[PDB]
This record gives sequence, structure tokens and C-alpha cells, in this order.
Amino acid sequence: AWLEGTQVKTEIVPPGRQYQMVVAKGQAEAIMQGKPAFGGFAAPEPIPSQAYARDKLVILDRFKTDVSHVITVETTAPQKIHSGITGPLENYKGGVQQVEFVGDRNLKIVGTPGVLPVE
Amino acid sequence: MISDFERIREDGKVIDENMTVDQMIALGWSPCRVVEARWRWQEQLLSVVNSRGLLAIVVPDRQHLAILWNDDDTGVAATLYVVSGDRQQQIRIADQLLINGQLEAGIYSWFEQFPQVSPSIFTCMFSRQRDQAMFRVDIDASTGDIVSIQHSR
Repeated sequence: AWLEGTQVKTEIVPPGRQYQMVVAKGQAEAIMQGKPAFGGFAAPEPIPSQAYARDKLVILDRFKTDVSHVITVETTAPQKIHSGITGPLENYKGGVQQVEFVGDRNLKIVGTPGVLPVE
Repeated sequence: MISDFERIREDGKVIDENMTVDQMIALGWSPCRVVEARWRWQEQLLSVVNSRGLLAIVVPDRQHLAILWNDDDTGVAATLYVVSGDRQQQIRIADQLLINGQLEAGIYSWFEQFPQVSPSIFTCMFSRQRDQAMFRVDIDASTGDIVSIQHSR
């Protein structure tokens, strides 16, 4: 998932740090139904489109059929992460910052899911 | 068969079957726990109720429900059940799974739908306890048994 020959850091980030997280169809349904249906990966920068989620964040169709929603998550306690650059997989280029949550997922949603434009 | 499947939020708002997330947002709804799933089987209204919250789907065979049942006040701890359409029987689905030769505890977290060769199969996403890695778990509701597990992300 990570860019070869780049450093993947392990960090602890404080509470109140926010990330953008693409969520699949049933995942977003669970979120709307009060479940903490958080995946392991997010992004520190805005996620502008589904095409970006696919090509830049390398969120594979095999894992998330539907990437039409994005949520804001916020850390609720100190949170271990991996931080680094996405690597290419399949015919996707990667090349943007992502974080992976390590261990406990001390997250909460901020607001409601947003819609990702296809392009 | 299962008909008129409705999920009732703690605030009383009713989610109709296949109501989308976007439809909920367009109504000005915030996220809220679902405390009741109700449906018709023949001439009876049947339900399951959990004030701690639950996540319910109708399996595409329209004769089972998969119910992710919250076990405490956090919304995290939960147990997955397959309930018959007539609500007379249910089966607890295993959440200690053999993954790469190791018995792995974990927690079922949410549902997804993928193409299947049988409408009796549904999918529940499983968070492995030791590292929170996600696994797609396909389950045959007609037998109550896990079909397959695949690493997900």
C-alpha cells in the first residue's frame, strides 16, 4: 500500500485531529445507523472525487465497490498511526498522503457522510 | 417471506427498506442508533428490539435476517445473529475465526453486499481483535455457517 523507497512513519497524534475517510455503501449505512464503522485508512487532506479515491488513495474496487461517500473522523484520544505516501497498485498511481490507524481506533464521526462526486 | 421490513431509530424516525444514506441526509437526519427491526411474515408482525442499538439487514433470500446486536453501551461490542423470517429460531455466527492457522477473536462491524451465487449469502465485515485488520466474511444464512473469509482493506 505504501510507496517503495519512502519512509512510513509511526506516529501518535493527539485528540482532536481530523481525517477524511472514504466509506463504502454498507459502511455508510452503518454510520448513519449509529455504528462506529471505521476502516483502517484515512487521509489528512481533502478527498475531492471518487476518481481521486481510486487513483490517488488506491482504494481498490475489490474492497470497496462503492466509494460515493466520505466522512470526517476525529481522534477522541491519543491515536497511533502509520503515515506516508500511497504506492501504486493495479493500474492506479497513488502518490498522496494517507494514514493508517494502528491498534485501537479512537475515532468519532464529525457530522454526516458527504457525497463524493464521481469526477 | 419477509415483507415490510422497517428499522426504527431511537428518535422514532423509520428507515424503509433500501432507503439510501442520501435520502436520509436529504431529510435532515443525523446518525442515530436503530433500536428496533420489524417485519411481516405471513399474518404476523415480528420484531427484535435492543435499546443498545442493532444493525439489521434482510438476507437476499428474503427468509432470514442478519442482526448485529450491540452488547454494551459503546456501540462497538456486538454479536452477529442470523434470525429466521418467522423469528422462531436464530443462530449465533462465530466471531472467533481461523485465519492463517490461528484462532483469531474479533468483532463484526457492518454489512456489505457483493455478487453471490446464492441469495442466501450475506457479508459482514469483521475486525480482527489483535490488529484491527478487516476481513470480509461471507455467511450462508440457509445453514448459519461461514462460507469464506478474505482479507479486506
